[PDB]
Amino acid sequence: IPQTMQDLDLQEVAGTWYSLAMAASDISLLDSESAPLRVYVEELKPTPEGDLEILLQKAQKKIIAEKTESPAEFKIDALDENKVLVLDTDYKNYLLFCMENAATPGQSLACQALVRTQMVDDEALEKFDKALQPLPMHIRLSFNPTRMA
Amino acid sequence: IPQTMQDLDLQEVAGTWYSLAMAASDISLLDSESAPLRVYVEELKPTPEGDLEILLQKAQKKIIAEKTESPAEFKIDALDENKVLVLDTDYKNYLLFCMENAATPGQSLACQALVRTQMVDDEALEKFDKALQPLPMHIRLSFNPTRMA
Repeated sequence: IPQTMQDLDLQEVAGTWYSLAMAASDISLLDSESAPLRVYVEELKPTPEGDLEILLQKAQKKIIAEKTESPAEFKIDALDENKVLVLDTDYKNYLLFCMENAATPGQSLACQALVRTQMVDDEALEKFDKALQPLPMHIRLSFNPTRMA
Repeated sequence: IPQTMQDLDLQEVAGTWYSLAMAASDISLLDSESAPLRVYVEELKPTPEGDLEILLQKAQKKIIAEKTESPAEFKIDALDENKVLVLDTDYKNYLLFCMENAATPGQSLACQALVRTQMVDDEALEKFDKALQPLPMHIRLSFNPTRMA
């Protein structure tokens, strides 16, 4: 399991994001545009309470991630996953997160690199690959954010 | 455009191989088991003349790669590709190659890491990623060689 960010300022992740890259432990989770975890993030909507709404494109999808005692871990109930982990962000340019089913990570771990603009950002990708370096990924995809936007 | 091995001893690549990892410039080339370049190498069969027969599983497939003046470049007429390039090998453990359509690389470049045993070999994977590092890949897959075998 990836380590989560210390000192996440949750309200600062608000607004528009684009999915630049995705990676997963199981090829089947990401392998076509209709694969279960091929979801493209369009907005992060933190709530006054400290929870995190995630709006996605597949068709639109709305996932609410409920806060926990760890500022960077959230609970969900969607996509056959139950946890969202924020690995790292600088709020203004890139954000890295993963989703897993905490009771079966090896069939469920899927991570993304999100960016604030429709540009490919090679530094965000380097940070994404370093984050994934010890994780057991079998598919990694990178996108031109323009296409889905 | 990846560079090819100097001093390829072609006859030494003969015999059984397994596809450990695949990567491609276009996601669609590799994205399902029925993707055009999702082909699993089972044997490399060099010919007396210096050409290179490649046996693959999708269903079996036989590709004959014809020699050129470059010992590590071959010509093919299959999978909508026309060139096979041997990037690096040590004959006894791992081999890296790419196929491309020399007239449209960005839509066709697909590379693999092959291994001699049904084991995951993390060093062959590191060499494969290093070979890929400046190439424009958008999908990378890695396999347990046991499965297809």
